[PDB]
Amino acid sequence: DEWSYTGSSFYAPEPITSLNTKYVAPQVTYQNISTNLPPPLLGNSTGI
Amino acid sequence: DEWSYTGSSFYAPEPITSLNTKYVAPQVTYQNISTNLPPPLLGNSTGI
Repeated sequence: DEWSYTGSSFYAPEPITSLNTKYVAPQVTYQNISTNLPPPLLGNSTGI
Repeated sequence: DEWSYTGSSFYAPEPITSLNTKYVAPQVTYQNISTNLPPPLLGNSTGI
């Protein structure tokens, strides 16, 4: 259940990053991911 | 003097957040808020 990103006009899966995603409000149709958490969804909890 | 956000085509006040706002250069016609500081304008000053 890994998730990748592809362009709308050509099939070529790529890693999900902040350059191809945008933050949005939650919806009932969205997938709730538990593991492997692509970098944009990584909640930063690395303090001193 | 609370400020809310509404969609351009239907009146329904909502809280101000980073999802419905965008950062811009200051203008002379902007309101200078002192209290209640919606979350986008909250200057983070929480170190250890």
